[PDB]
Amino acid sequence: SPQCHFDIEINREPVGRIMFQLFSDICPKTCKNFLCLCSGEKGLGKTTGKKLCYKGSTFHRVVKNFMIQGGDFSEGNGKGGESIYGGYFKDENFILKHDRAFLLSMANRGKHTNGSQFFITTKPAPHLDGVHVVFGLVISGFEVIEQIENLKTDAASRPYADVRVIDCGVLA
Repeated sequence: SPQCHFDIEINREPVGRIMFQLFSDICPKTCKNFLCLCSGEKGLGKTTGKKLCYKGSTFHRVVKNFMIQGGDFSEGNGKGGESIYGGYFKDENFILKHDRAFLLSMANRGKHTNGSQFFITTKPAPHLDGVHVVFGLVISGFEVIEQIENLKTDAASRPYADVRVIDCGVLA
């Protein structure tokens, strides 16, 4: 099972590393996208012209007791990002359920609109089953997730503080 990490700073304070386990058996296309966004190895986005990489991206949507969301590397507000395939790719499958906290799952705007945005749940969310593709699990950095989850947000659930992926990468 491949692994990859984010190193997080909040307002430039280093707060720790989130380590992900990806389930590339069940969701190979989805995990390959997420992995390549961690290494940045695929270069410039085909529809966005921005680097296909999470490094320097933010968490732009936070809902306490629900989830934290990031990966919009082109707009930082939920409107952007795209996959390594060029624009969006199909919902690979909905085999894995949102049956626990700390799952990694694809953000979307309807069927088959997977790009680069992802979210991490902080509780079971079964109403999302068959809606968002689950492809991974956080296996370390729970305190980081907690910290991000408790940030003050505005009316659009956007954190006021800078929640920054300062580094990220694929593990051996």
